[PDB]
Amino acid sequence: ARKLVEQLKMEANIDRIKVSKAAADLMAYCEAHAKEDPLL
Amino acid sequence: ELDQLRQEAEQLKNQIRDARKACADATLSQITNNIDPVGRIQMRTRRTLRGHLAKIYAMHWGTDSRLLVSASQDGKLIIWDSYTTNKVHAIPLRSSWVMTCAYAPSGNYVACGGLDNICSIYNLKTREGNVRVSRELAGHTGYLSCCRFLDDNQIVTSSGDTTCALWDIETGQQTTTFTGHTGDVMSLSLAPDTRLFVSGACDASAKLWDVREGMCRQTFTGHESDINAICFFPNGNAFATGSDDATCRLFDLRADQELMTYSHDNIICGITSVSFSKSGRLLLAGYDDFNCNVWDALKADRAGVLAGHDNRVSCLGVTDDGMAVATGSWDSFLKIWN
Amino acid sequence: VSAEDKAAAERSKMIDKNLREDAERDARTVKLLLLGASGKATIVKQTTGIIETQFSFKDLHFRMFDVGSERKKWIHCFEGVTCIIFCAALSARMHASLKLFDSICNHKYFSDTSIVLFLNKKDIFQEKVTKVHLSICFPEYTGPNTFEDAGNYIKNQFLDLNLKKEDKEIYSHMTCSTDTQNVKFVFDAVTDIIIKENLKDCGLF
Amino acid sequence: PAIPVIITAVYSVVFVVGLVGNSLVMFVIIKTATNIYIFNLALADALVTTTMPFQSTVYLMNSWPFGDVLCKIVLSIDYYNMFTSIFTLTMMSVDRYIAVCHPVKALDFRTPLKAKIINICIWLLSSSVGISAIVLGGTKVVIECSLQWWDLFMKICVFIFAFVIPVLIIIVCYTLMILRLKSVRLLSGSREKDRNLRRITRLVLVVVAVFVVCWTPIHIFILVEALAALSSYYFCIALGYTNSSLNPILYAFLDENF
Amino acid sequence: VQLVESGGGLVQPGGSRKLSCSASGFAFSSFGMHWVRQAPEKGLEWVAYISSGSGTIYYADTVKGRFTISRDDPKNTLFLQMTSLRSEDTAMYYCVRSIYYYGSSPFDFWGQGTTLTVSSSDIVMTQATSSVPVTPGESVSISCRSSKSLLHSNGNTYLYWFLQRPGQSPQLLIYRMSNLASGVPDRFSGSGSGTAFTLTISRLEAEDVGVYYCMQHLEYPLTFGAGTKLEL
Ligand SMILES: COC(=O)N1CCN(C(=O)Cc2ccc(Cl)c(Cl)c2)[C@H](CN2CCCC2)C1
Repeated sequence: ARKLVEQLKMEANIDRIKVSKAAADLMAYCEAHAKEDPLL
Repeated sequence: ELDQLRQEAEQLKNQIRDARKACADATLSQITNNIDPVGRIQMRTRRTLRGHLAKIYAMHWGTDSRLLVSASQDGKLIIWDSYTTNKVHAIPLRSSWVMTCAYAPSGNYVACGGLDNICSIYNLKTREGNVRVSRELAGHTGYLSCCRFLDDNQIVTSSGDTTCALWDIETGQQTTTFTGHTGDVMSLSLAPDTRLFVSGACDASAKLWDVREGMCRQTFTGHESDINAICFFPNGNAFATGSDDATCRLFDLRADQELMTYSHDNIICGITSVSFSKSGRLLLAGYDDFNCNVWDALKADRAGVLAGHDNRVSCLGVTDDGMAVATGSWDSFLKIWN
Repeated sequence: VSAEDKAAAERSKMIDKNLREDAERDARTVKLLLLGASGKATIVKQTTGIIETQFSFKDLHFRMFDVGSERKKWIHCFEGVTCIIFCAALSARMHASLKLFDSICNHKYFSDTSIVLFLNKKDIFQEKVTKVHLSICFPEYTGPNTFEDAGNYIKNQFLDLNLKKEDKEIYSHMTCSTDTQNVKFVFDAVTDIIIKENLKDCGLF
Repeated sequence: PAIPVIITAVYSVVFVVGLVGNSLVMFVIIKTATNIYIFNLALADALVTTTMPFQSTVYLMNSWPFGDVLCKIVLSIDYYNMFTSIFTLTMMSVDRYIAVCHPVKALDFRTPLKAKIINICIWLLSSSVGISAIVLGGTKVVIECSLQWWDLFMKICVFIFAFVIPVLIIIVCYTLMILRLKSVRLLSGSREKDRNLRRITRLVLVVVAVFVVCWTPIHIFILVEALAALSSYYFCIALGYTNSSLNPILYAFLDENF
Repeated sequence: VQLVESGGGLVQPGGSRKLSCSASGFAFSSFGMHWVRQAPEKGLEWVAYISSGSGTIYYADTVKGRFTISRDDPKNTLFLQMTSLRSEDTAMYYCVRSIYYYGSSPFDFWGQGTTLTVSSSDIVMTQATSSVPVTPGESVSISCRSSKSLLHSNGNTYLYWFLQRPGQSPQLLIYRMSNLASGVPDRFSGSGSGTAFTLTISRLEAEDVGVYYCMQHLEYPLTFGAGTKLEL
């Protein structure tokens, strides 16, 4: 269980940005390359 | 102090959940209800490929987006010219139970594997006019489920022994073993910079790994069944999962939690293959209901249905330039859609 | 069309011819899948992965595949095989065999896939039946300690365990030691499936 | 006494039914040997059933009010398509017998290429009869359109190679097929399986019975004319047309693959 | 990979002879096979072609009706039967392999060739330059001209470059332009369009002296051009 708790501790101490920032990044990537998408 | 260790693990999981909930302040539907819908995109079968005489289980596109490799149950690995329907190569395999196939980015090698627990690397460019077995990577304990190339000498594989592996092809040795999953790892996807990769398993979880470090950075758990497909967003900072619970889920790596779920009440069937489009706006998911569906990634609305396969669609891939989507099903047929 | 493209099309036609002749050569083969808990090695000719055993009988080629949880991950590979040879020890374990037959004979892909069920270790079961009563694992027998009656009872909860017994058929055969008996039994079974497939293809059935 | 009205109304009904059935069949065909044989039988039945006017008008007005090109081409078509349909039924029976009683080698024998070769050979052995008809096609003097001991030998030959050998093959192949399917597993000791076996037996006896009772009186009438007037002959021709009308139904609508 | 030719010698006019070529080192059955010819003091000339599996047979106009091309795949041998020889057939015969698909390298290996001595429309490939001096370490440009545009509708431009060293069989440098053959140093480049074509050597060495030949593969009978000879 030592490996499990070490992995959980390493996962907990992680820099997490706001979810709205990630969603806005996805919108920016989609809109910046929408003209170069020949399926939509 | 086994109970103390269990309590510490539970407290760490609770802290992770609390941090993830604190990161959530606006659902993506709220920020996405303003954008215009993509409409009713209809794709037609521009090409059909005949010659396989058993169930097709895998395909992989090329970097040139014209050469295709497909694996079937008759022990056959066929390299096709997508434009002219010509078969470039018909490689006979030692084992007929192939479940995955890959095409090297340089175009000189093709990989295959399956129930034989061996990743076979085939050289396509020889002084002789034949395709020869270049390597037989062995060391996995369970069935080989997915293999993806990084370069001509490195390849990452996933298996049913709950591990992912990195191989130096020339030495043919286990460079790095990736450990931490509980269930069978079913699919792999590689980042555009080829430094990180994500694996989905049968323990209803996905894991992000550093190729150069051999450690698991993040674990994502949203589903409730076996995850069968995985694919990065074209950004490389997000990915999408599909499972047997008739549900797709888009996760973001920096937000460290699920951002969107794609599901419908009418859709009750497993998911076999998920891939994105070039811009990341469009998600394509193959199902067990004999056809494929096309979701909008920024708003979970089923934009389209690709139908025409007489059996379960087993694999699907999108070209690098994004001008073709090729699907392979159990009716021994490949179809290129545009 | 260019000369090189014409020659490429001719090469593709040659590959088509080789694929067709390979299919014609391989169409005389029967897909058999061997499963069990327990005598899988006693039926082959009476981390590696699969084990392919190829044997010929009366102008039929047969290929048995040994694949010895979460068995549903690779079970779609055998969704079109001709037959499943299941092995079970009368002198076994029994609960595990019943659970495996639960998972196999009621599976989604094997609703119309025939089962040839072997009840092996008959001498061991004959020695064990007189010593240990049937109540060690199934305390509902309340019957004679005869070897034939014990075998007939243990055949149930295996053959009566299936559902939808109108489409598929389960064949039962105590594993003999006369060499060419079990292979002849499997030959007769696959002949039955081949007759059914021919009837369906002709469309009169 | 009101005979000629109904006995040509039945010809009109037979022509309509045959045309409708032959148009309905082969539409979904536009991969298996049975489909090829069904298509060939459909073509034979269509070109048999298309020959309504050249006998309905003959029985209407006792003459041959058509040119002498007709009195050769129509008769060649008649003999050709009659032999084609009969031999196609025979080959379907042999195909079923091979598929059941010889299951291991039916995998190799029942190739679509082999079925096409057999169909082409049937076409050639019917074209021989067509050539024999087109050579001897000639009118006589009312205007009776026929062929001019050679007639007796021709009738004996067409009876031998058109009724008795095909019906014997039908009987033998189907009785061996049924006797094999009675002893086979998956159709013994149940309810739905026995129902399917009885359905197979009923369909087989139906097709053999309709063949015999609907191709026998015309052959018997021709052989008794060889070594209240003509109504029985025209009725025998009526049953001869009903056979070609009814075969596409029994071989397409009662087949599960169509 | 070896293609060893046998046969040849002195034949009187009107005679017959059979040339054989043994292939050792590659899958002979999967390669289309060509017979090419060189007059003793002149350039190259196509003679015949046999497909993989002998499905397609093609001949030149001069050898038509007199020459037969065949192959024995289990014997790994190629055959040319020559009847009614004239005095214009005194030449050295090379046997060439060529596998055909988009991205393959046709005409990539050539045989040694055998000498035949006898006693007593078509796309014209033009190389006006001949016998041009070179200096080691410099850059050499070789021009090539055609009569029909070699750019097909699929984007493929069918110009092939070959190098006949003194006393050596021709090599292959470029098969389609800007596609460099295997075993060739990265100083050879090819560029052109339609009628005009250029080969560039950035820094030639002592092993890059010889005669450079053009070939069109757009349509048969696969005409070459009179080469450009490099001289130190
Ligand atoms: C032993 O049976 C024979 O020999 N048959 C030879 C063909 N048949 C004819 O009646 C030919 C004929 C004669 C006169 C005229 Cl005007 C015409 Cl149009 C046609 C007999 C009956 N048909 C009915 C349609 C298909 C079979 C059978």
